[PDB]
Amino acid sequence: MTDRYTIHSQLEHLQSKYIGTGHADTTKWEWLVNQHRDSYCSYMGHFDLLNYFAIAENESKARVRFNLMEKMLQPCGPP
Amino acid sequence: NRFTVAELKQLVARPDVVEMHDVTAQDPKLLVHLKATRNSVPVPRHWCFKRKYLQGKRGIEKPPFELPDFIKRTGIQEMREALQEKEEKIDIDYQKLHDAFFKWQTKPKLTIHGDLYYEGKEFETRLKEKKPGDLSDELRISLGMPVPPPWLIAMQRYGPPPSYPNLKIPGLNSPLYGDVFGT
Amino acid sequence: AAFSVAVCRFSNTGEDWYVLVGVAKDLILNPRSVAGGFVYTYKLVNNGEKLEFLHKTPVEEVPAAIAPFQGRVLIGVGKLLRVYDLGKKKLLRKCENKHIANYISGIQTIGHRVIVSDVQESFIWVRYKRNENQLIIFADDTYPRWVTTASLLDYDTVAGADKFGNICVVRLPPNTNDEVDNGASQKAEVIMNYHVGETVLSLQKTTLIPGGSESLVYTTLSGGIGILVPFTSHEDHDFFQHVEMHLRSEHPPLCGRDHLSFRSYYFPVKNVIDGDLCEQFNSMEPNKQKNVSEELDRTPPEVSKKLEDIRTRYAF
Amino acid sequence: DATVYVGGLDEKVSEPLLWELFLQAGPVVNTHMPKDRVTGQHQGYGFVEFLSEEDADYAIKIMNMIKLYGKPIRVNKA
Amino acid sequence: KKQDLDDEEKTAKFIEEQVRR
Amino acid sequence: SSESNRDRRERLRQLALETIDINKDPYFMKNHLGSYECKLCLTLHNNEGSYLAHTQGKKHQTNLARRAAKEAKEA
Amino acid sequence: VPVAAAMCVLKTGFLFVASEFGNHYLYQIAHLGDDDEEPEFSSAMPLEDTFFFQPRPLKNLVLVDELDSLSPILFCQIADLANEDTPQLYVACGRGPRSSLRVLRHGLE
Amino acid sequence: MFLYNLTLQRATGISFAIHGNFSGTKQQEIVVSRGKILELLRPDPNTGKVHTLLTVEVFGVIRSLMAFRLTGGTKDYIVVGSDSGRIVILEYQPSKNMFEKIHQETFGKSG
Amino acid sequence: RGAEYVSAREWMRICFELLELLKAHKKAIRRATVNTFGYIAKAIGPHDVLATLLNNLKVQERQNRVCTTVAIAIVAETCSPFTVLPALMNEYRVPELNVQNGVLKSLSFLFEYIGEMGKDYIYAVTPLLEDALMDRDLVHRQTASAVVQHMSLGVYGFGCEDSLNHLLNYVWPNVFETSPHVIQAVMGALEGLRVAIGPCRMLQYCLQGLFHPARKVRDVYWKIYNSIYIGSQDALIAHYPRIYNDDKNTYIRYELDYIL
Amino acid sequence: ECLEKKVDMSKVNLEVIKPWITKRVTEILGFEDDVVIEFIFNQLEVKNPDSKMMQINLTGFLNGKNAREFMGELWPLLLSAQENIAGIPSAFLEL
Amino acid sequence: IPNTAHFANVTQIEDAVSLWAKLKLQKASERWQPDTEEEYEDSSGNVVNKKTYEDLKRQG
Amino acid sequence: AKHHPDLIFCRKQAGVAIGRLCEKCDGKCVICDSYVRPCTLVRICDECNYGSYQGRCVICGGPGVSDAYYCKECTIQEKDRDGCPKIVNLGSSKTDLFYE
RNA sequence: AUGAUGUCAUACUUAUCCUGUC
Repeated sequence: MTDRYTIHSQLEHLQSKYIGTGHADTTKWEWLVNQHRDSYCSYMGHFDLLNYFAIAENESKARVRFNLMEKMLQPCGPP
Repeated sequence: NRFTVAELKQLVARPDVVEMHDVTAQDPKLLVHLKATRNSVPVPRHWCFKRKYLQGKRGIEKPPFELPDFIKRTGIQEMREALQEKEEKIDIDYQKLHDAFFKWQTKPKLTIHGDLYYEGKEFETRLKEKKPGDLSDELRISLGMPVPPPWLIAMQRYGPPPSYPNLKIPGLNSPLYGDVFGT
Repeated sequence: AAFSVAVCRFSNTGEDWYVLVGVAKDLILNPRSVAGGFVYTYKLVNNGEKLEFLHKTPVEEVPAAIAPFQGRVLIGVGKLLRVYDLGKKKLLRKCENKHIANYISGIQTIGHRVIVSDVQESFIWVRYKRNENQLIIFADDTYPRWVTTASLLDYDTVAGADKFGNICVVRLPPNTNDEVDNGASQKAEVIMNYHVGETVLSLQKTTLIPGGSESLVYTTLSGGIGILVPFTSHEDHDFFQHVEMHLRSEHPPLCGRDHLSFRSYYFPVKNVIDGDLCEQFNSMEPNKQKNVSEELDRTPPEVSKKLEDIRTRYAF
Repeated sequence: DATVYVGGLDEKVSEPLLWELFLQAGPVVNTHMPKDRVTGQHQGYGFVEFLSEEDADYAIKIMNMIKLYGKPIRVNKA
Repeated sequence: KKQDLDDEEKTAKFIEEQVRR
Repeated sequence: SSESNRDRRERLRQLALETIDINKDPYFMKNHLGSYECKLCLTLHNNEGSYLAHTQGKKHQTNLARRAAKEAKEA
Repeated sequence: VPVAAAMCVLKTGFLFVASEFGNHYLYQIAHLGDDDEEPEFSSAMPLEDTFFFQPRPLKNLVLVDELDSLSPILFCQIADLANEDTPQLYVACGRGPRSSLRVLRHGLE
Repeated sequence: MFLYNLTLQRATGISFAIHGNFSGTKQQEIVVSRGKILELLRPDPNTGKVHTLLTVEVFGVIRSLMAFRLTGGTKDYIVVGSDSGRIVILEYQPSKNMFEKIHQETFGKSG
Repeated sequence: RGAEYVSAREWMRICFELLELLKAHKKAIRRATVNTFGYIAKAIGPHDVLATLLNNLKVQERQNRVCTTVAIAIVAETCSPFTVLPALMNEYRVPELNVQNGVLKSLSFLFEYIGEMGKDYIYAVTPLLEDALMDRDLVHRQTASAVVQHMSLGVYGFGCEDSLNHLLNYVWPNVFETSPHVIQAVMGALEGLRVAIGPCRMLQYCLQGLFHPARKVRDVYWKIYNSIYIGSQDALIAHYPRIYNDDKNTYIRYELDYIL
Repeated sequence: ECLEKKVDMSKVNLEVIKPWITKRVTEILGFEDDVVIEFIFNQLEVKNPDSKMMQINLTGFLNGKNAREFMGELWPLLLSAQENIAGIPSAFLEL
Repeated sequence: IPNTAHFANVTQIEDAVSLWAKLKLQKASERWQPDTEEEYEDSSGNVVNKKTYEDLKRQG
Repeated sequence: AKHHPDLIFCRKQAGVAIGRLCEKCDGKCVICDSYVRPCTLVRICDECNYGSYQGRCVICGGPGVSDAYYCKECTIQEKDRDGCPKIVNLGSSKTDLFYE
């Protein structure tokens, strides 16, 4: 099952460990999905923004929170 | 695998911002959408140059320093020049410098957020578009007319200019105060 | 679903006040694009005691702006700003303007110019030519803001709210030419910006008490009422700024956040003094209050009297 | 006619008061007013390229009406 | 400050008068 | 030490100015930071010896023959 | 009960009902909620169909107090519509059926 | 145009509400969480009315409010989660009518 | 401590003796030296002693040179710099380059030590930074950029952002280079400018560079965009523009378009 | 390849896999060692082992051509032991 | 074919015609295409264009 | 930093161990590497301070005497809320100086 | 007339650093 692909390390450099930073070779769909996930996390974190989003719609706060948590993985369809 | 520039310009809604190097990118649609934003700034012109944006001003000799009026009205420059001439102290005042730094403070000429530094940025002193009916002071002085500018007397005879057809200039079809004799 | 309402009189009619209310047909959120709109007219009979439906003029876009302007009614349906007149069968649109960015969310009409507020773009100043019936936008803003409400402070200064919990005040430059024919040439500078932290939807500059001074009273979506009062003296403004700078170091917030970072959430702070942070000097420690008064070269009852004087001058 | 030759000028005039000066009539698209390097001063004669020819023929008609520093300004086709 | 303070007192006067009305 | 080095640098700058005045070099130009810059070679000079050595490599005087032929068509 | 954002059951029969919109409520735990004819759908109770709970009035708690405050960010007109000299704050606030036209006057009841 | 913002009526909408022995006595308090202010309510068991014991503006958007107490303790703490990058543990001090911050450790950036 | 017991003449002699103590191979020597020089700067007052600092043309790059610069800073603190600046700013005129970059450093450390008080002097330094940041030679851009950094941290929150935007214009072209000190300098610069100006303007300069065809531009603008991204990741949400949705993917976030 | 199907060592025996692994190691490495037997014991000690990590550890120890065949023979015997209801491979039913 | 800022790098003449057609003053030219104030309806039928109302005013 | 561009920080999890500074590196900041405006104290990691690794300097790595603090310019730039900046690697510094 | 690689000096920066040891 020779794979010849051992993404281990090189000289203790790069090795991205954060989430949402991005690279120079980042695609447009991956950056759009990361921006949508960051917007969903900011909507879930801010209480006043979540209240202003739930006051407009006819849904409750917990239902909108569960819908935003369920739409985080595949909230715009991975490119 | 790479689309042409005409196909990328026909597909883009704003084709006045597309360049020749944007076809060699990995996603021209996202680059064309990001380049046509509202408050976006373009990249510098040193992306294709080979002078590293600092080797073009070789023979250009400029002045040493242009001090403001708030520093020139304190007398420190003349005292520093006298000290340099004596070496090659003053104790003028202590409250006058505070007054020039606080009360007599002049706001400098800033720039816009999209006003990036060009390569030369000194020989292109462009300013709006001083058109037909609006002139500067001094050139009034060379003209020497006391408070129409007199070739709008001949804009009576020969007719309204082809170049600026929308024209109105005072006294003719435009029924004027200070400098500006036409709009 | 109605979104705008206005009650005024028409120049073609007499002294009969008409109540025009714009409504929409088949609308909900962003996924469901708006279908059509209508504008119902009322008679306001029995001196404003009963309303009679005179006519219901339809519209292609949902109207979200209705305001009287020189005997006519300015109707903003989506991104189309139209000036409609009073008609026997329907509201005859005498003018139209399609220079809006996304959609017209609010409209405040001055005696000479018109200020329309966009949805995601900041409000722009537009001049309406009475000779040719052509509205021309002569000013715009440089920074976009999700405006929710606005109020005209003067002939060239307008203060508008933000959907992100901030408050901004834009003033036109004195060299701006209203008679004209990235987006616009003349830009409007923002003279004041402050993050209130609550969603403001109602602003009104009036006198809360007779005999006092008028202040910028603002409402909030969380059930709060606030007021903004301008400084009358530069020395008093500098004293309040020094008191705020002393209080930001002596009494930090309990939520671990910075006061300047809270005031600079959406836009940077420009000529804004938070009186609620200055009100904690009476509730803080007496030794810290004495140290702040010694740094301000005064007494703690003197600082309390100076804080209460502005409240007695501007509020109830 | 798109270009004109302009004689009899004073060096305090530069490319700017020509810009401003002839666009008073109609816009100068391309300005040329030599800077002499050797003594760093202007002889005072000019060449002007316009948008098209009509601009410049009206320019022949009207144009010889500019007086630079109390003095006469030559404008002819080219 | 002091000179302003003199004025400030007058400023107070207006508000107090307003209250009376 | 440091003052002796400053005096030696001033004496070297004076000797370089005297040599440029004696040889009448029209390409030597002074910078605003205590350096020299060649106008004909269109390059920078780090020290006084660098501008005094730009006479064997990149001889810009031989490239002025085209400008001399453009200024005067006769020899 | 109305739509509450948080509920707090305190000792000695006290139930705090913090409403998400409109005035809040503080119903005191009156009854235990059991020992009644109300059908208590058990987890073991099978259904293939959901226990259609009848909308019976809260007969287990008693609103000891109400904190009907603000949570609107709607509209407000500050004007002297009354005969007095001090202007009143006529602010329409609420959400749906709990909406109300509250005229706010700076005073004391 | 230098302005001075002032609050006339505080925000009455509560985003979170906890209950427990925050005062350290047999009476239970009601720690309500408004938009930009913290509120401590104390309901009267005899009168049936809820009185506002303390009201302090946190100058930030509080997104989480929970109470905790150690084993064998007699007072409940106040954990406050806000928009800042620090976690704050508060302990209302009755002998002063103010919430005393017990510990404050920074975990990330603001916002 | 006492400082009165000794007459001023003795002091100024102490100065002219202290000047060459900056050849020390040890860092603590220079430490105590500079701090003393500040003390006696208090004992006398600014103008003379800062002039005696400006007597040095930074010819000796060994031992402590910039140290004199630090003395210019601390001296500018000990009595208000509100006095001192015009002398310095005038002394940038001198054609000698290394002392020009010297006074640039003096501004850098200067703002680092003054902090808040720069709410005024920003304007004064702004055009000179324009002249310096516009490049005679790389060290100008570097040091001037450091000045922009410390200024940018110092002035934060006081409402001067405009002129900082103007200076950011001239900062912006320097983004590209391989020289380690100027690139890390520029990084610090744009970080301080990030916090002072706010992310929105930054990102509005950093958008187009992300996807540009070239590898260079993407390397860099992605480095920048990361620097902007790690901090203030919470506040970025509003500023991501509208990006249309393609076939397989929906790139519009419709939550923000819910209208009451 | 053959190392993409998820398996589980908890549903299979360990004493019946020692002789086949010993024969494979004697065929690959020529002689009998104690590091390869310990690596084979450590690779099957976890209840959810990793086939790719075991293949990398076998390619690092052996040459790689015989290690790929050893991994393909150990994955199929483990799959036949986990698919059976008893928990034994096909070589243990006959003897 | 008049040139423009987006059509600077155009080489083929076939793409230039489409570029000049799409550049053709964006898509507006509609200031008064409905204002007519028809009083003939006086109920619920005021439908007419600018040129139609101009012809109706010139005719009667 | 300044004194060393090839040095790498630890950036580990923040513990309860307060950081310290040596007598030769007293007053110097860890991130900004400045001498003025101290605003926040330095916290060390749990693995970085254990047994003989406790009471050592973060930057210098020698015998720590006084407690180290972070600069206010690094505090306002949110450069102090990162991991523990313990100097783990030591390259191109104090290596050839031991031979002379 | 830039630019290219190339052996070779020269200035500049890093507040670089001189008691380190089993």
